[PDB]
Parts: sequence; C-alpha cells; structure tokens
Amino acid sequence: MMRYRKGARDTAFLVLYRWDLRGENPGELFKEVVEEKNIKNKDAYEYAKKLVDTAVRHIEEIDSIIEKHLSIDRLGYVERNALRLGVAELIFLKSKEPGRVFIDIVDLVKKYADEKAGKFVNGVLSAIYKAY
Amino acid sequence: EKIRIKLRAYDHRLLDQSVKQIIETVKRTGGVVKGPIPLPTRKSEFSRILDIIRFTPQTIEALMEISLPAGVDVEVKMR
RNA sequence: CCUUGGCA
RNA sequence: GGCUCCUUGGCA
Repeated sequence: MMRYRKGARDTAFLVLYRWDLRGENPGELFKEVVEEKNIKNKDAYEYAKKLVDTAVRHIEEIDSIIEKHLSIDRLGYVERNALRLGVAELIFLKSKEPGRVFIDIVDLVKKYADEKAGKFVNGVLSAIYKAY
Repeated sequence: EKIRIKLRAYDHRLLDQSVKQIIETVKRTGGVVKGPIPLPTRKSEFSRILDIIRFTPQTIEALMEISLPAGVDVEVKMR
C-alpha cells in the first residue's frame, strides 16, 4: 500500500516517452519495456499496463488540459510525457493518493532530466490539479 | 547485425531532440529501432541508449552523413 | 573495491 | 545473496 506503483510509474513513463519518440503501437512498445526491465510481479505489470492504456486512450483531452496551463510540443520529451502520466493518474484514474503521484512523477523528471525540469513539471502539474 | 548507440549531453532537451532525429533518419532508410532507454542523470550529464536492430546500406550512409550538435557526443558499436 | 539505478 | 542478473560513474 502502495509501493509497487512507484516502479509501475517508471515503467509507464518509459513507454510514453518512447511512444512519443517513435510513434509506433503503444501495446508493442509496452511489451518492449516490460521485457527489458524483466518485470515479473503481477501487480507491477498490471498497474503499469493500466497507466499506459489510460494515457493513450485519453491522449487528446490530456494534451488539451496541459496546454491550458502553458503549445505542448515546445516542452522537452521528459517533461511532456511526465505531465501526461501525471494527468492520466491524478484525473482520469482519480488517484486517492495524489501526494504520492506528485512525488513519484517529479522524481522521475529529476532522475532523467534535472532540477529545473522537475520544478517546471511540479508547477504545471499543480496548476492543473488545482483547477480539477 | 545490430548497432548500439549511446548519446551524452549537458543539455537534456537537446539530447532527446538528437535521439529523435536519429530515429527518424533510421526509419526513413528502412531501419528498425529498439529503445531508447534513458539513463540516470549523473554529475549534470544526461545520457540515452538506442539500439538499431535492423539496418540497410542506406541506414549506414545516413548515419555517417548526419551532423549532430558537437555538444552531443556519440558512441557507436556494431555487434 | 566503492557507487547511480532497474528487477522490488 | 544477487557467481543461478542487468545498468551508471569513480577510481584504479
């Protein structure tokens, strides 16, 4: 409760990131990341899958939302897909642990980019949720 | 025959834009890609890894032609 | 040998 | 514990 979700968020971000860069079928890209990370745990696999399937299904509205607090293609690849993942979980999945996703999402950005990127994402993601 | 490429930079947005160009160039020449995998930022340095799992002679030509920003440093290994 | 992370 | 796994850098 609910620690497996941290790794799942990492998985999902990796998929969205490479979907953005490759523009290929998300389902197949998800399979690539799962294999590369060697994910075995059932709940880690299934929550990651739900995260991505959610982000993909609602991609247009998700982007529209983000753009209201900025054009989205101006953002970096790490920033934009972290924001996508966040909006997916907080709003379209109605996370009952919003504090956790903020922490995990912002850490993701700090890990693969830098502090500045992390602060930009946190600040934009906050305005979004606030409105919600 | 495959190719493994690692890119590094001190600017992460420039880095991911570089990775995108390589991917497009590779696909434009009938190549097939795996990744990219982002690595943890270490000492202010961002890095990414990309695998070319299928390539044509055209793919090699284009990769040789491409001029990446000097800030992006490249490491290439066939295998 | 120490260390960033993944698998968790 | 990962001698039955990968990854990053520092040293050496």
